[PDB]
Amino acid sequence: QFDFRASMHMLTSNLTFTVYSDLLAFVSADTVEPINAVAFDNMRIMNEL
Amino acid sequence: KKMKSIVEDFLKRLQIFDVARVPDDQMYRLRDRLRLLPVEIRRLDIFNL
Repeated sequence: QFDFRASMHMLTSNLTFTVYSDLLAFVSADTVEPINAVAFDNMRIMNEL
Repeated sequence: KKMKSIVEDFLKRLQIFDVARVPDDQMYRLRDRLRLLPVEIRRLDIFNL
């Protein structure tokens, strides 16, 4: 049978938040001009020019 | 600076050749052999001014 004291509780949570997926939309991304691009040795690739 | 157009005009004014069927390698290979030559005395003294 229904006991009131054994069947009443006090629940706790947060007030508000927001969940963000797609974390990489907060990243601004630019690129050096492709004639000035270098490899790992800090020496330019396509030395043919 | 890309030096194809310097050596391309080199072969236009030597009137014998047809430049439209010369590929790109021979223009950048003619470069690397023409770079080892010393500059003559009249065009070099202009540059030092």
